[PDB]
Amino acid sequence: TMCYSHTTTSRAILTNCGENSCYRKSRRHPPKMVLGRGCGCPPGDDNLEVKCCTSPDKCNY
Amino acid sequence: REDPQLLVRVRGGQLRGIRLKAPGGPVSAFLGIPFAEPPVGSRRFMPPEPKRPWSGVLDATTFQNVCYQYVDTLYPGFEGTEMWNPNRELSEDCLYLNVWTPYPRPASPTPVLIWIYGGGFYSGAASLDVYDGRFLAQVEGAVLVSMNYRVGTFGFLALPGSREAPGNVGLLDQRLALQWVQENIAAFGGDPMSVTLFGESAGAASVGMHILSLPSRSLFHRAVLQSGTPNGPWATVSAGEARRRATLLARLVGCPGGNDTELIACLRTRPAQDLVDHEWHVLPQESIFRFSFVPVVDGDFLSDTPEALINTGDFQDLQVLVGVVKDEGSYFLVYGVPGFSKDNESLISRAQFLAGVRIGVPQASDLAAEAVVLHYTDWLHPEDPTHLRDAMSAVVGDHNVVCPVAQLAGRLAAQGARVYAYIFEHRASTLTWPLWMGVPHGYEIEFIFGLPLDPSLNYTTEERIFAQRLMKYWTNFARTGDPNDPRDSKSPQWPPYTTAAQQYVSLNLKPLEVRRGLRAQTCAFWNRFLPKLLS
Ligand SMILES: *[C@@H]1O[C@H](CO)[C@@H](O)[C@H](O)[C@H]1NC(C)=O
Repeated sequence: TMCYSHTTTSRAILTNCGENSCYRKSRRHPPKMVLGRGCGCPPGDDNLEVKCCTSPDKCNY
Repeated sequence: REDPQLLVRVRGGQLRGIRLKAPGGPVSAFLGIPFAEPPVGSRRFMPPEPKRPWSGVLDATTFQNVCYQYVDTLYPGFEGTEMWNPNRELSEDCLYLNVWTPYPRPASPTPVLIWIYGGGFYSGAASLDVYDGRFLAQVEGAVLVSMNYRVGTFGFLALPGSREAPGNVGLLDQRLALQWVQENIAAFGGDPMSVTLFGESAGAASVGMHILSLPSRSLFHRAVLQSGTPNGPWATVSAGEARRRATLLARLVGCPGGNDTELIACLRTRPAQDLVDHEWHVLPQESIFRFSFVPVVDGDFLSDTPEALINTGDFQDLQVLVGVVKDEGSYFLVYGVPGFSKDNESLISRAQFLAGVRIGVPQASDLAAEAVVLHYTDWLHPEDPTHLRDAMSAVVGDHNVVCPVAQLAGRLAAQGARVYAYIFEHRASTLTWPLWMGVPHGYEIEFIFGLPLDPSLNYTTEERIFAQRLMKYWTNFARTGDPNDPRDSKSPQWPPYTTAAQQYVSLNLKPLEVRRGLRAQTCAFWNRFLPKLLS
């Protein structure tokens, strides 16, 4: 499945994560800035919120 | 070295610009001119230094790197958020400025407009499409300069009182460009005696910091502040809070206790990315419209807090143009307030509205928040989801932009300045933000710059007509100090804002309309009452 990928310093590009989960990492409390997206599902941190999906394309939006 | 029109000798050396195609003709663009030594390594957090001279002919035909910054990726693929992302590579080596002049070069000193970009002092770049001065140059014979200045920690991490991290260096980067424009704008045909600064959001706030800081005050003559001010809840922080944030960020990145010198020394071994990964975690309250590293009241650049400075300075010599858009707070809500998304109508519950007020007015006491709910609730229909949604928007916009501006307008006018005020009420037809957001923060910029003047861009005829008018007011204000007309008695006049009449105008497709009082009762609440309830 295709997903978004980026760091706190790059624009969102779309990449093939194949068959792995995707993730959306953002600041858990306001302001809820998105800190990053990519392949995998890294554990949340209560300070950083991490939501993961498995499909469909662009699901970590 | 063929078109002698694109060849220019500034004090630093020879430059070669590029001819560009506006919609009606050509313009001389001189892009990527280094105005300072790259503030990297040991220069990080330090005040900028003039660019040492160079031999040979430097290529100024392209936009330079963008200052290291956070990229807003809330909505991947959404033009609303992405039109603000940097459009060139990120680097600490980013102190370059751009100059647009008509083609050919002008035969008489033309008035100069220097643009300072916004972006909450944490993001921004003078190379974004919306700041393209090819239009102002080609259509109004404008000579326009725009510079890059450090944002985020690099531009504002401070440890007040230390020599290695004095703070406000991003504002100094701005000033250096101003100094540059002085010593060199002549070679391009710009009148160095008619400089007009103008910016939006944090840019507008910067402009205001220039008016307030004497050293910068002698490098320009007029100023325009769109949707932002130096006074206000977000443009500045106290030295105590700055130090608080700097020393906390330092802790987060492993630097290490710590005395200034060695704390900053450690911070300079840190990878740029690493600082930006922690930038958003030093804010004191859960909130929106709050940025980690902004200008600090150091008693140096800012002799006292903006509030003090605006109630006591002499602005007799000042000519200002200030204004706001219709829905100043629309999109900020979408950054953390429970219930707001660009994807739906964002209707909310009274309960959400209550939770929202704390986030939108983060420094407000339980009592203050309470007073805000009182003021913004329509007690006939206290739960209508729609009204609540709109009220939330209004809370945030009034607290952060509208009232701080009105306060500024008021204080300046009341002290000899000749102020002109406006409200931008036209929602662009191409707007990708949800219709409920109305006319969002920053969406007048395109019209002022003249982008709808580009056939290549989808717009309406009205809009292109509209654009020109704006381009006109600004440039007339730019060269005379008055937005009106050196001849044709324009039947519809824009009167200066005064404490007596408080007139201001509405910029929209319809002809000018004169109104009185900038959200007068509401800004009295914000500017006269709440501050008594928080002391
Ligand atoms: C709008 O969307 C957000 C997230 O997608 C959600 O929290 C909110 O409840 C939605 N509002 C509506 C119209 O249900």
